[PDB]
Amino acid sequence: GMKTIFSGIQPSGVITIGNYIGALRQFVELQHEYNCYFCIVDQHAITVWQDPHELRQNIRRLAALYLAVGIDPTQATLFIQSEVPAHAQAAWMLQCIVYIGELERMTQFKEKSAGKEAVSAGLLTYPPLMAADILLYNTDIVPVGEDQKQHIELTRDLAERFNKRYGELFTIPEARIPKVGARIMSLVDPTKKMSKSDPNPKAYITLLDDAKTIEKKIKSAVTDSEGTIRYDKEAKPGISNLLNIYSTLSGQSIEELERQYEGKGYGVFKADLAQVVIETLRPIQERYHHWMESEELDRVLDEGAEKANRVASEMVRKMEQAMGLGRR
Amino acid sequence: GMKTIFSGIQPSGVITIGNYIGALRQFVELQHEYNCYFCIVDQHAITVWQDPHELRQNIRRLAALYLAVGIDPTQATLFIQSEVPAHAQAAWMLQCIVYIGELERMTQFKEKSAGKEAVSAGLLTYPPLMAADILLYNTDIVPVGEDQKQHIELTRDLAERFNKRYGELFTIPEARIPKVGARIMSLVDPTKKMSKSDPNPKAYITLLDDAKTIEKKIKSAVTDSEGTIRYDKEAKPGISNLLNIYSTLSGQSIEELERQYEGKGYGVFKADLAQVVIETLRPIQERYHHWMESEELDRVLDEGAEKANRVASEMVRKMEQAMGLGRR
Ligand SMILES: Nc1ncnc2c1ncn2[C@@H]1O[C@H](COP(=O)(O)OP(=O)(O)OP(=O)(O)O)[C@@H](O)[C@H]1O
Ligand SMILES: Nc1ncnc2c1ncn2[C@@H]1O[C@H](COP(=O)(O)OP(=O)(O)OP(=O)(O)O)[C@@H](O)[C@H]1O
Ligand SMILES: CNC1=NC(=O)[C@H]([C@H](C)c2c[nH]c3ccccc23)O1
Ligand SMILES: CNC1=NC(=O)[C@H]([C@H](C)c2c[nH]c3ccccc23)O1
Ligand SMILES: [Mg+2]
Ligand SMILES: [Mg+2]
Repeated sequence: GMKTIFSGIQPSGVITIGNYIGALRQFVELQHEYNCYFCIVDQHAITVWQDPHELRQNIRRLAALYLAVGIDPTQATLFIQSEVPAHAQAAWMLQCIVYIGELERMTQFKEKSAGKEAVSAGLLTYPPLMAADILLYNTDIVPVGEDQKQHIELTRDLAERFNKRYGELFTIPEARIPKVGARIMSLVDPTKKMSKSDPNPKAYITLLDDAKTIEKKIKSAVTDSEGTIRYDKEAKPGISNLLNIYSTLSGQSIEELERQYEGKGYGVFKADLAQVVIETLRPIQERYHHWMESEELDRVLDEGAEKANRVASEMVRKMEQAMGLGRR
Repeated sequence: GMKTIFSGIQPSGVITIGNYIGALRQFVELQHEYNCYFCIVDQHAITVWQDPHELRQNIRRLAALYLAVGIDPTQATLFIQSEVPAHAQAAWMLQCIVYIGELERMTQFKEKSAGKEAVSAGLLTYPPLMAADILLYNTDIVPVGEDQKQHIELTRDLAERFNKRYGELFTIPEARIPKVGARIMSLVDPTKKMSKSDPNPKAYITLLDDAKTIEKKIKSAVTDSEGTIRYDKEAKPGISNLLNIYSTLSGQSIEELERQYEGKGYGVFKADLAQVVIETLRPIQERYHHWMESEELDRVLDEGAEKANRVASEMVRKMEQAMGLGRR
């Protein structure tokens, strides 16, 4: 049969052009060639503080945006993580498989915890939850951005450990990281990736930003003083990132854009890029407002959770049977 | 209405006279005065390696022993933890509430991990699972042995944190630790508690040990060379522990036993204690074999899980609503 895809996005804010370019844009292509599960992973979002009203709102917005960008609910399964208890069940079992040392050495943990104050346990232990998200659906392929590469590697290790300790049950999944746009950088700090939970809203463009806002954010994007538009990731990380965004959203190659802007300044380059982004987001936002106004949004998520529960609950039964939990 | 009790025992082996004296014996009394939930916590057991066949077997044996000691399934709710998904769901939410530092400072973790080799994450993170076990049922009272005192204190902290961060939802539970027998000591190392997962079977007496075996284990119990039977926890921890077991199982006070064995040796004292233990276990074992032979054991657990799911799933809904997970 068809190979299986699973991917998740946190409702920790409104998704960014980084999320779009790095992941969501490819979901829309993949849905026709694979058995696809695309998840709103709200249990991942609460690994740090979320205002309850904002979280509820962002869950619905993410669902609407999934559909607005062109995911077809008849070709892919769209659902909310917490509405499928199997994810928490399998997460616990995999927490008993993973070693503490493996979690502590994770790059993303050591980064998000540096400055600690106090760190929730969830921030340390979300990787086995992610592994459960993937392994529950006998997933073959996991489309993600570059920053999730190590997490997929851990998932593969956990799957193999379980398989050899108890018996062959899990498919060993493989990451699919796009050749371009797998790490869109922050607009205000071109050495960090763009993150939808950045405390500085200028760092990112959300798919729901209006024209004025996008113009402002691109205008204030950090650049060098050299005044020349060419790609150089080491010497010109800001302009390089903007070129990468321009390129993947316009269809023009970086090399083509360099020529188009030969003898031109950053001012006109930024003004142009803003409009490219705006025109890209325009049809997305129109369809988004449609979904936010309808009961059909809830019906899609209802049906998706129904489907996901049937598949995931069966895998939980098999996992329990392998470990000896519960009863025959 | 009636106040609510919750307590759990791991199917990590066959329960001991330590488990009996410290917890299970009091369950049988409490069931008539309170709304009681008594749980076979198999998700706790897998925080360390369990052979799947042994685990399945120990789950059933624990259920049978719960009933054999006199727990009435019409007066208390008896169920298996993994058959109620709400425990894993609530555990994850509480993992996002607890801080890593709080888990690392737990005495039981620092002890069970010293020697580390490799430590499962579950061994670090089972306290929030325990907190979920308790808080899901609006529990007022938690009957446990001394070693779980710090865990109940953490549970109270987590409940308060949730209540003040989101809104009053949880009852703040209170530990009930018996005045006598809250920490029965190992037979081979009187400075450690008796534990059903001890690698040395001589350390404990299980409720299923036969007469020959009990005689052997009591005979080899570590004692001093002083040859006098009197209670002195510091100077005579072995004989003191044996006196404590003799006392709580026979009904005689320690002071009475000291007199009864004045001018007597450890040999006759140990031979007598063995028979006291044997006669205590005799009716328990008879009823145990009855339950292991019947389909009614499964029917009891079916009904218990049904009841527990109704109560716990509703609390999960309230927790999710408070945190903003899922949908309205
Ligand atoms: N700058 C980026 N470029 C490309 N892909 C990204 C970027 N940031 C995140 N992603 C991808 O989008 C996905 C969803 O991740 P996530 O929901 O964590 O978004 P995020 O922006 O990192 O939010 P948060 O700041 O809350 O971590 C993952 O597949 C991840 O690889
Ligand atoms: N020596 C003991 N004396 C009194 N109570 C005990 C003793 N050991 C455990 N308990 C109690 O019995 C309970 C069930 O605990 P648990 O299932 O962890 O048993 P355990 O013997 O500690 O097993 P393990 O060795 O797997 O930890 C708890 O309420 C605990 O306080
Ligand atoms: C904080 N949790 C988290 N950050 C991430 O980037 C991952 C993502 C969002 C994720 C969770 N489950 C997944 C399954 C497949 C692909 C990505 C994810 O989780
Ligand atoms: C390793 N897990 C663990 N050890 C313990 O002693 C506790 C006990 C068994 C426990 C788990 N949930 C509970 C709820 C109420 C009373 C005791 C427990 O858990
Ligand atoms: Mg992220
Ligand atoms: Mg214990």
